[PDB]
Amino acid sequence: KPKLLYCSNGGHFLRILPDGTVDGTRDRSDQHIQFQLSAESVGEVYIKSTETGQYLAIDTDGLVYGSQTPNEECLFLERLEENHYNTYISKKHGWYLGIKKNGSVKGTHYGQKAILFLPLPVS
Repeated sequence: KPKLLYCSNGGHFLRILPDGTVDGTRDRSDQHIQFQLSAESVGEVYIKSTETGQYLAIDTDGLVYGSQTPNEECLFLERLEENHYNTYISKKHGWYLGIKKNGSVKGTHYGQKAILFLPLPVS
């Protein structure tokens, strides 16, 4: 069951374009906003594009990008927050996935609205 990942901050859906660029879009008719949250172990997920097969990754500097292989920085810890939203933290670096109000996506610290996502199963 594929999911949209909707960020409540600026109301953007997480998107990974086929060139590896990651951003947020408000357009839910976009073909690159569906993801499989493949589990590695309890509470750990990959964020994998259903359209392109790419894996979401965050580097040491907080740059968020799409990788064609699951590399050493593609694994996230998924946490249900008491506010009904989920957060996704980089297991390797400790950056939270966040989408800013302008739709840019980058590594974020806890406490910012950018880190809250609602996974929305498709169909």
